[PDB]
Amino acid sequence: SQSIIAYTMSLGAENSVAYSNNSIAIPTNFTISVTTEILPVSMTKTSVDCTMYICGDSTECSNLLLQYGSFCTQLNRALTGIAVEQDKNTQEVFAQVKQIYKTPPIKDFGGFNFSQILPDPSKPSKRSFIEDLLFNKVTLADAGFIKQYGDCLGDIAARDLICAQKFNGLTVLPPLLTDEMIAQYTSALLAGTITSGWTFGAGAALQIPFAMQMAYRFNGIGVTQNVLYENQKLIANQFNSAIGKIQDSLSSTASALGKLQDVVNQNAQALNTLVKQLSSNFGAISSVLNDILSRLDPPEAEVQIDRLITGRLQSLQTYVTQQLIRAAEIRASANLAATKMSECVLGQSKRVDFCGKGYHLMSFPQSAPHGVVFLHVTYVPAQEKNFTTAPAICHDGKAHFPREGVFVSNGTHWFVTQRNFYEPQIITTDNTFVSGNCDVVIGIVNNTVYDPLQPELDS
Amino acid sequence: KLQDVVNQNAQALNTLVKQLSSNFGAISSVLNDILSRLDPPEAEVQIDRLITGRLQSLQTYVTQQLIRAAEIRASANLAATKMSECVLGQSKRVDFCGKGYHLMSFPQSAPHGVVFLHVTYVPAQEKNFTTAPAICHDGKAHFPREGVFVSNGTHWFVTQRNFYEPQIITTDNTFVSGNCDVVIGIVNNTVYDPLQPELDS
Amino acid sequence: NVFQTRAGCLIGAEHVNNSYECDIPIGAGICASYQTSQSIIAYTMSLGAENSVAYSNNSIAIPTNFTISVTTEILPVSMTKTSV
Ligand SMILES: *[C@@H]1O[C@H](CO)[C@@H](O[C@@H]2O[C@H](CO)[C@@H](O)[C@H](O)[C@H]2NC(C)=O)[C@H](O)[C@H]1NC(C)=O
Ligand SMILES: *[C@@H]1O[C@H](CO)[C@@H](O[C@@H]2O[C@H](CO)[C@@H](O)[C@H](O)[C@H]2NC(C)=O)[C@H](O)[C@H]1NC(C)=O
Ligand SMILES: *[C@@H]1O[C@H](CO)[C@@H](O[C@@H]2O[C@H](CO)[C@@H](O)[C@H](O)[C@H]2NC(C)=O)[C@H](O)[C@H]1NC(C)=O
Ligand SMILES: *[C@@H]1O[C@H](CO)[C@@H](O[C@@H]2O[C@H](CO)[C@@H](O)[C@H](O)[C@H]2NC(C)=O)[C@H](O)[C@H]1NC(C)=O
Ligand SMILES: *[C@@H]1O[C@H](CO)[C@@H](O[C@@H]2O[C@H](CO)[C@@H](O)[C@H](O)[C@H]2NC(C)=O)[C@H](O)[C@H]1NC(C)=O
Ligand SMILES: *[C@@H]1O[C@H](CO)[C@@H](O[C@@H]2O[C@H](CO)[C@@H](O)[C@H](O)[C@H]2NC(C)=O)[C@H](O)[C@H]1NC(C)=O
Ligand SMILES: *[C@@H]1O[C@H](CO)[C@@H](O)[C@H](O)[C@H]1NC(C)=O
Ligand SMILES: *[C@@H]1O[C@H](CO)[C@@H](O)[C@H](O)[C@H]1NC(C)=O
Ligand SMILES: *[C@@H]1O[C@H](CO)[C@@H](O)[C@H](O)[C@H]1NC(C)=O
Ligand SMILES: *[C@@H]1O[C@H](CO)[C@@H](O)[C@H](O)[C@H]1NC(C)=O
Ligand SMILES: *[C@@H]1O[C@H](CO)[C@@H](O)[C@H](O)[C@H]1NC(C)=O
Repeated sequence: SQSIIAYTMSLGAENSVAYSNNSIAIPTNFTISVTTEILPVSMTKTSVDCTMYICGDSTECSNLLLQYGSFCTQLNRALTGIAVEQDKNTQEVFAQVKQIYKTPPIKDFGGFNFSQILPDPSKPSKRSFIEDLLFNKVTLADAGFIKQYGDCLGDIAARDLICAQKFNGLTVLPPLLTDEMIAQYTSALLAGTITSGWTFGAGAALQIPFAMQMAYRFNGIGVTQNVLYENQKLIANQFNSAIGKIQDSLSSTASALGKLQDVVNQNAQALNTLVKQLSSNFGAISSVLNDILSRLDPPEAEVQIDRLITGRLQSLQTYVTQQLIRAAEIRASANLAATKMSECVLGQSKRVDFCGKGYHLMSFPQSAPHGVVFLHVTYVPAQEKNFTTAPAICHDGKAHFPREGVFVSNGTHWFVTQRNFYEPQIITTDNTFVSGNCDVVIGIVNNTVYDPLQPELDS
Repeated sequence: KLQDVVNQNAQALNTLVKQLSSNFGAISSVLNDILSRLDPPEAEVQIDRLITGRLQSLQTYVTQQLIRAAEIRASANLAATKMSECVLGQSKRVDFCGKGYHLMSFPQSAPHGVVFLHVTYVPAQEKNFTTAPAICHDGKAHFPREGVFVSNGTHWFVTQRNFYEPQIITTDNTFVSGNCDVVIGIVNNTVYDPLQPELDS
Repeated sequence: NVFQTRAGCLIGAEHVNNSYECDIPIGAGICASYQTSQSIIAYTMSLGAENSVAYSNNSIAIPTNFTISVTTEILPVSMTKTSV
């Protein structure tokens, strides 16, 4: 009884924010959420042989293609320009630092578990458990870029894509940086983020306790660092559970990496299509170059072969154009990944939703096939409560404004607390500064401002 | 990087001139050789092969330029962003102006581009310092308003993170939050009170 | 002088254990250079000098001195305007 249904697309659950001049909502509790953002860095490096692709194993045809001249050279000049920048895209993202950092053998992070994001020497290539998942959820070509001629010759796999591309002159150039090395760049960038904080991107790596690192990344998002060490046991548990949810997200759902799988698919589809382009007749009597040479004289073959050359060359010009446009898209995502490597992983991004939803703390790079996966640690307010608020306070007749934080009331007494976490404090002259009077500020209320020096005068 | 902009633009124009020596399947690449030999009926067959190739050559060049212009525009939008956020302002973005904490940037005109001179704050000489998250004076945890807690092996000092300027730990430097039964790694240290000597008078 | 790399069989380059900065990029983590009796050498690309950060709960490194570094970043703005 299942059928196709047609519905108006929902915009999401509608939420009505209750708004009033005297109301504010401050989170009393929060959650540490690790969000997975996945960006393509590099794309498949392809070197096409345009003498081989157009004229297969043919002297008569190749002599005709040489009349076309620079066409074969200018296509490879653009494909090489891609192959160079794809190694440059990977160079700009994964290596921002000259030094390779490693975590010390003794691990005390303050409860934070990083064994999932840290490399595992047990594997043949040193990689994190997540980078092992990232490599297993993206299907690539055969292991290694060396495919023997006898492997294709001795056994012909029925409809084998990679051999057929190579016998047509389509070669996949290996990236300059192996996945084993990329895992060691992400390891160096992660080991510096863990041990040295954000200081390793602006200079020499300066070790700081990861607790103090968390404390000073709360000062960046506007949360007083005292919130950390009170919740440190919880913040480490909320974080370690969030990393544990990255496993269940990657392992169960294999479509999270589809952005990077699309990079492999489009590169394979474009090469596979380029092989299918050879079955087109181009207006010639046959698409086969050997059928024309075995039938028509060179005068009658040149007419037919030049139709094949023009089409097979335009097919390469189409492919190279598809690659240059796609390489500009991958480079834009690589420049974005290189920006999210610097400003997000290496530093702490003040940019809202640049590292994803929530106030960002630090990001963890993870090597993925033809790309990078940033694990973004974000500060998300969890439990909130409405609180009667006021812009200022009238004590002696002078308006008091918070140096940091807001004025809130629980219905009886007015308290001062920071915006992004609820930590009610007695309103004092150290918390609030004196500006102007009470005849101006709109919504101002009357409240006693405690003076820490007042009890000292009682003695 | 800017020489490549001049080279690729010159190479693409120079290649486009070399594109004219291609026969395109026609008997000759020269347009005057065909007109001086074949009748218009036999020339149109040969010339249309040259036109189709020379036009596809321009369509190839224009495509190379549109793709390259989109790359230069992306670098120009990046340069216009580094002109505003870096030169005109002070970039909080890490390694957006280059390595080091950025102060100001100096634009310099270069051929077909711009050269930003980025003034960055780079920590030079560093020293290990025994640190603690908080301090126990009367039994209430003290946290720095700005900076860190450090020790030279005897006395605990408070100083900012990005430069070493040790200061006596005081109630003006540190704020009172919570107690000492929670914070992990907290130590015991006396927090000086600037008001305390005023009560001695 | 025949050597096997991860990118493929490499003939004419000598295998050198010393990992240096990448000079002529090859692929599959291999780079080449022309050095010393001078011949082409084939070496595994070095990732940079390995630095081990000493890390502990009770340790921090604060710079006592600093340097003002002016770095030169060079970006293309405009390209040659061509009217064909
Ligand atoms: C981080 O979490 C992992 C996974 O829970 C911990 O590794 C486990 O260690 C226990 C023994 O303590 C083993 O019984 C499990 O089989 C291990 N699991 C895996 C997948 O390796 C690791 O010890 C934790 N690290 C810290 C510092 O807490
Ligand atoms: C704030 O929320 C966190 C959960 O995000 C609470 O921590 C959980 O508390 C429940 C009930 O005690 C436990 O069963 C969970 O195991 C805790 N999880 C973690 C990560 O520790 C925390 O107690 C809440 N705090 C307040 C003050 O409400
Ligand atoms: C709102 O907060 C104020 C201040 O914490 C509460 O007033 C205090 O109530 C406790 C008893 O629960 C007394 O011991 C304190 O002495 C009171 N304040 C002072 C300064 O003496 C008030 O009860 C709270 N109201 C609500 C509805 O929670
Ligand atoms: C806060 O206190 C001020 C001062 O007592 C209040 O302003 C007075 O309001 C009354 C009654 O209308 C007048 O007779 C006075 O002339 C006002 N005095 C001043 C100094 O302005 C103000 O109304 C109080 N606000 C609240 C919300 O209690
Ligand atoms: C660490 O710093 C403290 C404080 O500066 C040093 O203690 C002082 O030592 C000087 C002599 O060098 C005395 O005149 C001061 O009176 C001491 N402090 C106070 C508050 O009296 C301590 O010697 C330093 N330790 C090291 C190893 O450098
Ligand atoms: C800092 O001072 C506190 C308080 O004197 C110390 O805590 C005491 O530890 C002793 C010895 O085990 C106990 O008998 C007390 O019950 C503790 N008192 C309190 C108030 O907790 C603490 O050990 C000191 N820390 C350091 C590093 O010296
Ligand atoms: C502000 O809030 C008060 C209640 O506290 C309400 O009576 C008033 O209408 C609101 N608007 C103005 C004008 O302040
Ligand atoms: C705050 O007021 C709004 C008014 O709609 C209400 O929905 C909300 O539940 C209140 N606060 C909480 C935390 O319930
Ligand atoms: C700090 O300790 C590390 C431990 O390896 C040491 O290498 C370093 O030299 C020490 N500090 C300085 C400035 O020497
Ligand atoms: C280089 O490494 C190989 C393999 O371990 C070894 O056989 C050779 O002796 C080494 N040469 C040098 C110069 O150490
Ligand atoms: C913290 O540092 C102390 C030395 O100051 C060390 O004994 C302890 O093992 C470290 N780890 C913990 C659990 O604090």
